[PDB]
Amino acid sequence: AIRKKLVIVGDGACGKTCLLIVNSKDQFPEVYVPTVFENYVADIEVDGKQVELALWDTAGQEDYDRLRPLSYPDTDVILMCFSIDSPDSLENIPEKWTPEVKHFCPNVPIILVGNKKDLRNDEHTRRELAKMKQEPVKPEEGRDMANRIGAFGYMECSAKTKDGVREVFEMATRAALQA
Ligand SMILES: Nc1nc2c(ncn2[C@@H]2O[C@H](COP(=O)(O)OP(=O)(O)NP(=O)(O)O)[C@@H](O)[C@H]2O)c(=O)[nH]1
Ligand SMILES: [Mg+2]
Repeated sequence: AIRKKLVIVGDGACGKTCLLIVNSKDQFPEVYVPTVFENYVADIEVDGKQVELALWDTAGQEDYDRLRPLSYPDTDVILMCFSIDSPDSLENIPEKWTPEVKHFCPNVPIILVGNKKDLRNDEHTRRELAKMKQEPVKPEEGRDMANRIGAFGYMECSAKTKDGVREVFEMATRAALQA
């Protein structure tokens, strides 16, 4: 089998851990974990080839900035996430995540991922953003950002409903197999 390393980054609470858990496991017990601390491996088939994808979770909060790069050596693909319910998390894609990952992971493909897609039409989310004169991120804004930062692609998913989650990891595998 082909061995590749994936790292997931993005703003605190944008859904990174949930995304890794829902693709990897068949039962999600009630423990909250800031980062996956066991060795999660995605077994994915791409055009008749078996890829083993080691999934490396990272902490989004800034107090973890000094230790985060320990996760970066020898990465084959990056999942760079924001939350569709958070315009602020999208703004931090070009301002923080892109220069960090480009420094520590030169020439490594980035898949830009809009998480929490289920919240785009959620009434509570709409109201909480509306009170501050904001709204959920639109798909064209994700596309434009992926173009701006030089990402290999833009995808949307929901760890809650599972929509789009297989596709994210299958596309990450395809990107990782290019170099
Ligand atoms: N509605 C909805 N909520 C989600 C989704 N994914 C995660 N959440 C919720 O968002 C919160 C943050 O999730 P989590 O995976 O812990 O975020 P994180 O990006 O790993 N945070 P950190 O960077 O601090 O480790 C949790 O309450 C979780 O239930 C999703 O697709 N939809
Ligand atoms: Mg986490």
